[PDB]
Amino acid sequence: AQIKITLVNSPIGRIPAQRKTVKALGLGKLNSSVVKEGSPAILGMVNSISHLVKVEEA
RNA sequence: AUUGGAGGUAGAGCACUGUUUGGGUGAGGGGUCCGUCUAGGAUUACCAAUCUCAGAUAAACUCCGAAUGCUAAUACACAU
Repeated sequence: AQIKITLVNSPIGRIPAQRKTVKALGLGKLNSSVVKEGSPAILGMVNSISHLVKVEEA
């Protein structure tokens, strides 16, 4: 499963344990779809951070 | 993200320290009279000496015991 990564919310107004995670995925402005790394357990990014990104199978 | 530990916090029940509701349990301590060789046997009365059974009760209760988080290694992702 190879998944690209989207956005639904600005990072303003959340935990820095969300800020640095979005930073770790490295998107910058919104919905710059980082077409990368659908390997699991950094699916913990897409699932711990699941309030934020549509799972888009790249 | 997984594994590894650690912490007793919240919660709870009471396992101890505290407080406490009943019910049972009882010397005794104050009410007949026999009665001050003579003490008493007493009547019931408040607690009934504990303990027993349910009922709780808490920051300085904890036989327990989280979820969270913190840390170690590993994994993957990055760039510090």
